[PDB]
Amino acid sequence: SGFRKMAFPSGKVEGCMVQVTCGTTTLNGLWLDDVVYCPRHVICTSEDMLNPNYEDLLIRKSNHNFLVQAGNVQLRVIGHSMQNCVLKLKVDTANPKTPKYKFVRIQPGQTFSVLACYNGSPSGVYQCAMRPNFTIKGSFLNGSCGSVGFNIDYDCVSFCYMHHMVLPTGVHAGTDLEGNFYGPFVDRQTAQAAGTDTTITVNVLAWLYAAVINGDRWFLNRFTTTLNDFNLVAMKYNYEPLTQDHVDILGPLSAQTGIAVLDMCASLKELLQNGMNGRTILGSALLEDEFTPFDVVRQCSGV
Amino acid sequence: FRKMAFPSGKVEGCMVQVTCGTTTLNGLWLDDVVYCPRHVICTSEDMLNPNYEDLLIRKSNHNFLVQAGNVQLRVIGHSMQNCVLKLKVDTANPKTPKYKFVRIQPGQTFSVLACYNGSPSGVYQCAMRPNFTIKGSFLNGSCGSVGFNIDYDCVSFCYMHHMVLPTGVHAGTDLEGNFYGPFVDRQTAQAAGTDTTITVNVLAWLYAAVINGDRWFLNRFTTTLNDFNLVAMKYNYEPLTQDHVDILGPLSAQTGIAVLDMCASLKELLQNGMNGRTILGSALLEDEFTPFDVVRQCS
Ligand SMILES: *[C@@](O)(CO)[C@H](C[C@@H]1CCNC1=O)NC(=O)[C@H](CC(C)C)NC(=O)c1cc2c(OC)cccc2[nH]1
Ligand SMILES: *[C@@](O)(CO)[C@H](C[C@@H]1CCNC1=O)NC(=O)[C@H](CC(C)C)NC(=O)c1cc2c(OC)cccc2[nH]1
Repeated sequence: SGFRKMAFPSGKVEGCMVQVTCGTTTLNGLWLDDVVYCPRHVICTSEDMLNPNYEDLLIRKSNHNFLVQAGNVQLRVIGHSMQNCVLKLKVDTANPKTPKYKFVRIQPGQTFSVLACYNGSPSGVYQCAMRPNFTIKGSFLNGSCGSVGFNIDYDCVSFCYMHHMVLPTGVHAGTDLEGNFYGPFVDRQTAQAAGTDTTITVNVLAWLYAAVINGDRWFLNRFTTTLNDFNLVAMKYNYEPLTQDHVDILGPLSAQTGIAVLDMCASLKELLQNGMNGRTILGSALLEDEFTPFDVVRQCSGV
Repeated sequence: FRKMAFPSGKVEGCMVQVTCGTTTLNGLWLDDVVYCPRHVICTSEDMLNPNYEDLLIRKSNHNFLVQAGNVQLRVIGHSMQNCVLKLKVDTANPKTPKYKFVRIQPGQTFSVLACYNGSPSGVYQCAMRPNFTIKGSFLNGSCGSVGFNIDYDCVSFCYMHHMVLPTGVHAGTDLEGNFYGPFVDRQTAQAAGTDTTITVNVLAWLYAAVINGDRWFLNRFTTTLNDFNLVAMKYNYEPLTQDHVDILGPLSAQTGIAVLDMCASLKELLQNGMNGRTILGSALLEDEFTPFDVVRQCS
């Protein structure tokens, strides 16, 4: 019963957050085994960040230039390398609370939990989606760099995001844990625009099914649509196309509710053309697109 | 603005499962006591119309299975406190945080750590409604999940889950076992009173809008607290208390907008509507962010 934007429990990640400081620059790092991972622009001064030659700036640093604090303990750095936009500090102590983990690069439209941290201290946890334009609508303040995004399956933490940048529009950009940005962004102190921000259609459909499972059907209709005719209307409204894989992925929700996927497409088509007429769905006045089909299935299966 | 939960790790380290017969739910292990909903002692048929004092008389310490994961914690004492059971166990939890038990007011927010079989599953922010329900997300097996706030290093537990209502909202107790609202722990359909909008939180939201430069709704008027409360009630808004006025103090100081001037602005929004305008990008006035949440997300 109910449907809420839900994050994974954050404790396995909290036990890995540390504080990294180089010069007057401080941000968060992720301590796994005997390595601390953090945004490489920590090595930068304020003047460097405008056009940093990172390889040039890094070679001029020594292991002792990096102060890593874990709680009240300082960890001694005994090596350091760079992998794209991520710095890897070898420390002489393995983190005893390292969980089972993997690094993965998430696909646009997928969700993950963010543990927002400041000065190496966890501050809040929330769910995000990787948008089609590879930005995320995060909540991050000064000092949040190095905060990470993750999913958990059984006991294994899959890290997928590390935070680097806020755009002029107030959305956020970052990298995977191999240091590659999501999107066309660069770790330099410049104002950057993203590509056009399309709506994650398969997710909107999942959330409509969640609304039905929770007792709201006001937006359904007796009509159907073909997949192509739906996509024509969806693209007109800057929605992503729905693929046959999306249709299949929605199967379990369609089975649970008895609403054919293309019948829900016809409902969404009507909502796009007519608007919501001051009504709300699951408490929202907008069509929500940051819950995946699996997000809905795991909260609403059996209800 | 977004709902943000507290990091959940300090609470995760306290979740256990408690079973009596085939009835299983979650409990909270702090020091050498495990707290859980007292209906764990019920068979399914017992929960239709339970006499808990009589049911408990028939239970002894050795009838309670407490597990941290798969590891059993031997129960060495038990007692009932309102609608919660307290099981003394022979092991003090080494992960016990600094904590307190608090009873919150409508409008206050908290994080819920939803758990199943003693295993944390998800975390999300909830607000206590004026009708003493929360809009949670809870499946079978979720009872005994807790809600909490974290202040510095101290976990303040405020909620333990017991009930879903026919409308699909949730009800529960504080950690002394006293329900929020008129609800009882019985297998029966129970109705919550009509709900109202949480005025103090809408005001916090309007302050948040002003902080971010969105201030078209500020008007030239003020009001008294009494006159405002009487108007607000005709729009299904809660009356403000003195505590509400006080907790708006910091946002009022930050923006320079007196609390009663902002109340007069809200009154105009209620009486005249939004005129197809938005506030913080929304035609809806948000009532699930407290003044603390607004400060916590702006700094
Ligand atoms: C990190 O904490 C820095 O360590 C920080 C996080 C942002 C602070 C405010 N909210 C955030 O998410 N990131 C930055 O400060 C980055 C630093 C880069 C990677 C060197 N820069 C930006 O976020 C950035 C710079 C500019 C800009 O310039 C000029 C103009 C407009 C936006 C903008 N963002
Ligand atoms: C706990 O897991 C029980 O241990 C369970 C939580 C609900 C299950 C599905 N989602 C939940 O939030 N709580 C219950 O099952 C309670 C048990 C009481 C305390 C003895 N029962 C209800 O919440 C319940 C019973 C009825 C009902 O009956 C008749 C009719 C309508 C609603 C309703 N809710």
